Amino acid sequence: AGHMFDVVVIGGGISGLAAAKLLSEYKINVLVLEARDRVGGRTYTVRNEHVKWVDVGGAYVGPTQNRILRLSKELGIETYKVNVNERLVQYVKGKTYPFRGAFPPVWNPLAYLDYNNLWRTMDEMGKEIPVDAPWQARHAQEWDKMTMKDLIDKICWTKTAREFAYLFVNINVTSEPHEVSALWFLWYVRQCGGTARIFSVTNGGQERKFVGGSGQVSEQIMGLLGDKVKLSSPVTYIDQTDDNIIVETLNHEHYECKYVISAIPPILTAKIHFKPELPPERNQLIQRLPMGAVIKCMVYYKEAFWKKKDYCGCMIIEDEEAPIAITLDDTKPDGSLPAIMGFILARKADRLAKLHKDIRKRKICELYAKVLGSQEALYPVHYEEKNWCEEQYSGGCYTAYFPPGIMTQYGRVIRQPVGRIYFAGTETATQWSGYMEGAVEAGERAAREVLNALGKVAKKDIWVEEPESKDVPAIEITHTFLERNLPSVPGLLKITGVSTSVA
Amino acid sequence: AGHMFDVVVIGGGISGLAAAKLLSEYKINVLVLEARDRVGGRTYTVRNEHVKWVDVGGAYVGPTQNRILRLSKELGIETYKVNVNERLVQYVKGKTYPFRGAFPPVWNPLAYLDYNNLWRTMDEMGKEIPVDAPWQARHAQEWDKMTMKDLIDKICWTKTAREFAYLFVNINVTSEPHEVSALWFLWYVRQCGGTARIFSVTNGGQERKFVGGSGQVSEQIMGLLGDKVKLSSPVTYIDQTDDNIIVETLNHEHYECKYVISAIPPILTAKIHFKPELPPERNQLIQRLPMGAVIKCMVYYKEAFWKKKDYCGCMIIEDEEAPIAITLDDTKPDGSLPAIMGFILARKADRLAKLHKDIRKRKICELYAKVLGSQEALYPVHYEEKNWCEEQYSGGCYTAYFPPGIMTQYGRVIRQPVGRIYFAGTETATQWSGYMEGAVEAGERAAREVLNALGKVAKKDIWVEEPESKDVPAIEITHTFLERNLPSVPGLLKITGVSTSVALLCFVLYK
Ligand SMILES: *[C]C1=C([C])[C]=C2C(=[C]1)N([C][C]([O])[C]([O])[C]([O])[C]OP([O])(=O)OP([O])(=O)O[C][C]1O[C](N3[C]=NC4=C3N=[C]N=C4[N])[C]([O])[C]1[O])C1=NC(=O)[N]C(=O)C1=N2C#C[C]N([C])[C][C][C]OC1=[C][C]=C(Cl)[C]=C1Cl
Ligand SMILES: *[C]C1=C([C])[C]=C2C(=[C]1)N([C][C]([O])[C]([O])[C]([O])[C]OP([O])(=O)OP([O])(=O)O[C][C]1O[C](N3[C]=NC4=C3N=[C]N=C4[N])[C]([O])[C]1[O])C1=NC(=O)[N]C(=O)C1=N2C#C[C]N([C])[C][C][C]OC1=[C][C]=C(Cl)[C]=C1Cl
Repeated sequence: AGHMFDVVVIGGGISGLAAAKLLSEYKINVLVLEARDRVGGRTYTVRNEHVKWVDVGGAYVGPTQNRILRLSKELGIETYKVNVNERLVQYVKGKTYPFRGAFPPVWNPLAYLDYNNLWRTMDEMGKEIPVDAPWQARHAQEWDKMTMKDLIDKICWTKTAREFAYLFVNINVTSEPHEVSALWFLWYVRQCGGTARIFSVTNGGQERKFVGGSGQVSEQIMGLLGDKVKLSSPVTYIDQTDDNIIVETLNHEHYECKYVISAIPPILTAKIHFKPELPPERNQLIQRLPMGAVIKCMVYYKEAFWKKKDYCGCMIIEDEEAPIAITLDDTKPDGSLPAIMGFILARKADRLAKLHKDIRKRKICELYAKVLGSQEALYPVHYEEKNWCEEQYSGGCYTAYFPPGIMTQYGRVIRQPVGRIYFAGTETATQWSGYMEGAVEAGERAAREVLNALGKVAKKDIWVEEPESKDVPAIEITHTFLERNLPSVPGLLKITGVSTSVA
Repeated sequence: AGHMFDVVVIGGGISGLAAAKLLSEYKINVLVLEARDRVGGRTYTVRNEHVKWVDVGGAYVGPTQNRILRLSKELGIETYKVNVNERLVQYVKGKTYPFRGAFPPVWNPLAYLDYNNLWRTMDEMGKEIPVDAPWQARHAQEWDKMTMKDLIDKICWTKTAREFAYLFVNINVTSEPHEVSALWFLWYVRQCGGTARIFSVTNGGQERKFVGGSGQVSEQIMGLLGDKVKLSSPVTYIDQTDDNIIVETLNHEHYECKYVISAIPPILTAKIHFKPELPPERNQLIQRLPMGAVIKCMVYYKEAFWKKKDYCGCMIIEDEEAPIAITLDDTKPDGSLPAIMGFILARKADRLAKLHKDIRKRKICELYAKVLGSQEALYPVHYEEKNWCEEQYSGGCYTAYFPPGIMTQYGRVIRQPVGRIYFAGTETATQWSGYMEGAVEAGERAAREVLNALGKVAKKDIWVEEPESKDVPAIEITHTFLERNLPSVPGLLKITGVSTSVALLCFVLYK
């Protein structure tokens, strides 16, 4: 039944459990309330005979995501490289264009320069931002007033390199470039390791998945806690005016504790009614950090027909109409159950959600067909999907995004405690915020904060550096001499003394 | 005790009660749950001996706000004109500049053109937007991707007319021009009756207040319901999968009903846990409609010293440092308790809130001093303030604002019902959304929707036009011939660029 504990953790997510774990290891009586009838939250592994196991939520891990990898291993969970042996393909206006490498290739000289200048510039601006304190950047104020679009259109002279920029935004933040803050975005990418890493599959965060499903990490870490993790128990009230903190749920349950760690998305923090009304700053901020929109879709075929054309599941579709933006081969390691994973992002997310499951499915197939070639794409065996906009206790999926003007006003708070209530959740991470590893950073960070508050941990050993995973080495990023110096579209015209004319 | 009712209304605000009222008048067993220990919500009249009565929240009403005026009167509440007999003043870079009229005057020719072009253009674009469906406008998609700043900087050539535009945004939406959607804003202003009305005091929505406090409207309409309005009962759960809708609060209470009307701010809708998880669209939208930031501040003096200089309380301060943006004479009708009402908006809101009450107060006085003149401004008798960012069950104050890209994606839902749950709240109004009158539009609209769902009201008589208040006539808006035609800064260059070809082409051929 409902009793008294030392620390009560709201959130059965990775970040939640991570904290719960660490806390138990310090022999602390911690309780963990989860609202869903399951655990893992934004990470969710669906199991049925048609697919065995599938990460319908969080799934990919990579090179610098040491924190998650470590915890993953400790829990006895394996990683498996994502298939990229074949060719990648870019679908632009006309048709499909095979290619190999990080980003697709651009052959128009001007575009090429603009395109390159883009990525390079975004990273240049990024270096100027404090990973742990975006709002502290030099040009911090000027930038946060600018929409990622504004910025993109201010540095892209090629309609090509520009639309591409947009997509990049869609793919990494599940939102439109005009919906988010340039300042924030620049940070998000930087906080992950620059454009290169955040996008690469061969050496990026999309390098590999978990054998058995990323979901397992939460499931596992729950078994180690067992008794101390109440499911279907949505926290709904936190009263911390007394010597003991009160915490009642929606099950009508009641629990008291000495400290609280919130391991749920900032925006969802509002599902809770706080006794001493939270401070303006927080109160105000908790209503400005929206969850992006995405529908993860896996289409299963009886055979990886794309391999027959030296094409790996990966496709980068740039075409208004098309439902999916990017895709990947989600076939199993043992070649079992070939399938293709694709994403429906931002604007498209809501648009396609207006259709019937079947129709949507079709649309997707019809697409994969044209992009690839063989109509073998029109005859799927099974189809699994997940629209995270529906989820009440998640809001959306690739974390929350900061809109224009918010980062530089109420941002300084995300991780700041509100008297005995500490904050976790990947949204408060510093490295890979938004990703699973990001969740861990926080889950633990918050945990240690509370431990320090109990005298068990020094104010120093609260923020701990992670040992580079020897199983997934952090191969440095090769930055070509050309890339480092090739002029920008404007740069080329300033070299060719071209600005004194009427084009 | 917690029983069964026909309709349960979440929200003891004006829009809430309005609905509750209308529903009772149709002999419907309706219940109204309010989270605060009081009623009126964003409208709140503070009472103490030092000020008798003061609207520390919503307060002004005007010419086209017929809905609120009507309900106000019916409840036996009077209105009193806002003082503007004296001179208004604009505080710019240098010092104070007296003036009379709607907007302050701009004397630099170019500025004047740009400045004028501004307002006119905002209204032109507005006319193109469907009051009841912003997202339906022609250039709807192009605009909603553009920040009100983006737009302002794209049509203002004068650093002057531009900074002014910003302020206008701050004052009307309690947010920064770069935080909100140009599309949305343009609508907000249009939905109120264009720039002219939304800002004017002499014939605008700031024409007059309620004698006794706007708060009274809710308080009153509560007495008519009495028993059927539970205070300190924050709704926390809504289960509507059964034949009867379940609704539990935070008091541990439980109520069942046939229909629900949500009369609370969109963003605050999330304080509730819904049984059948709301649809993506709504779910998604409910996390994108933030409440602006403002701190209403009244400073009381023993004498309206500003009247001694032919200055009425009104001041329009344009200067980064200065705490208050705009002010008004908040003295009482009978000259009793002279005082000045000022606002601390957007960025400034949070900044000043970091100070100690006393310090803030000082800063404000020090300002009023310089702006006006006499140091009599440094010796206040009493000071009352309210920072609405603090409020848990309100979020902020001049309603919610739509950020870039949201209106054209999830906007189409604000008023749309989610199975037996209908939506009220001023944020869903069509006329004066954000204002008290706006609240009423909705409160009733939603009410009728539910009545119609009960067969008591036709699908037609659901959206009812309001009879123009004969006590506060809707005087039309005079649009000068000059204003209607004077060229824009670009326009003047386009015209001159041709006066040049004409003068030099005519003369040269001659010699
Ligand atoms: C959704 C999603 C998707 C779809 C995908 C993905 C994701 C997502 N991710 C992310 C993750 O998942 C996250 O971050 C995590 O999970 C987080 O965690 P946390 O922090 O812990 O949180 P959560 O989970 O949310 O949880 C919470 C919890 O709690 C609860 N609650 C609430 N409220 C409440 C509660 N309880 C009580 N009470 C109350 N009130 C809930 O319910 C829960 O449980 C990810 N991540 C990572 O790491 N990875 C991955 O993979 C992922 N995924 C993704 C990504 C993507 N990216 C970005 C992009 C991609 C790209 O791709 C590419 C590239 C290149 C080329 Cl060429 C191609 C392609 Cl395709
Ligand atoms: C805050 C604010 C202020 C400060 C001011 C003002 C305002 C405000 N306003 C607004 C109003 O107030 C509003 O809109 C209303 O009130 C709304 O209503 P409704 O819709 O009903 O809502 P509410 O109230 O919020 O309520 C809700 C309720 O519910 C509850 N809850 C929540 N949640 C929950 C609950 N319960 C249970 N459960 C749950 N969950 C709450 O608590 C509540 O109770 C206004 N309006 C009008 O009409 N008027 C006025 O006056 C106002 N005010 C303002 C305005 C301003 N404007 C815009 C601008 C100004 C300008 O000025 C000038 C001009 C010219 C010259 Cl030369 C100078 C100057 Cl200074």
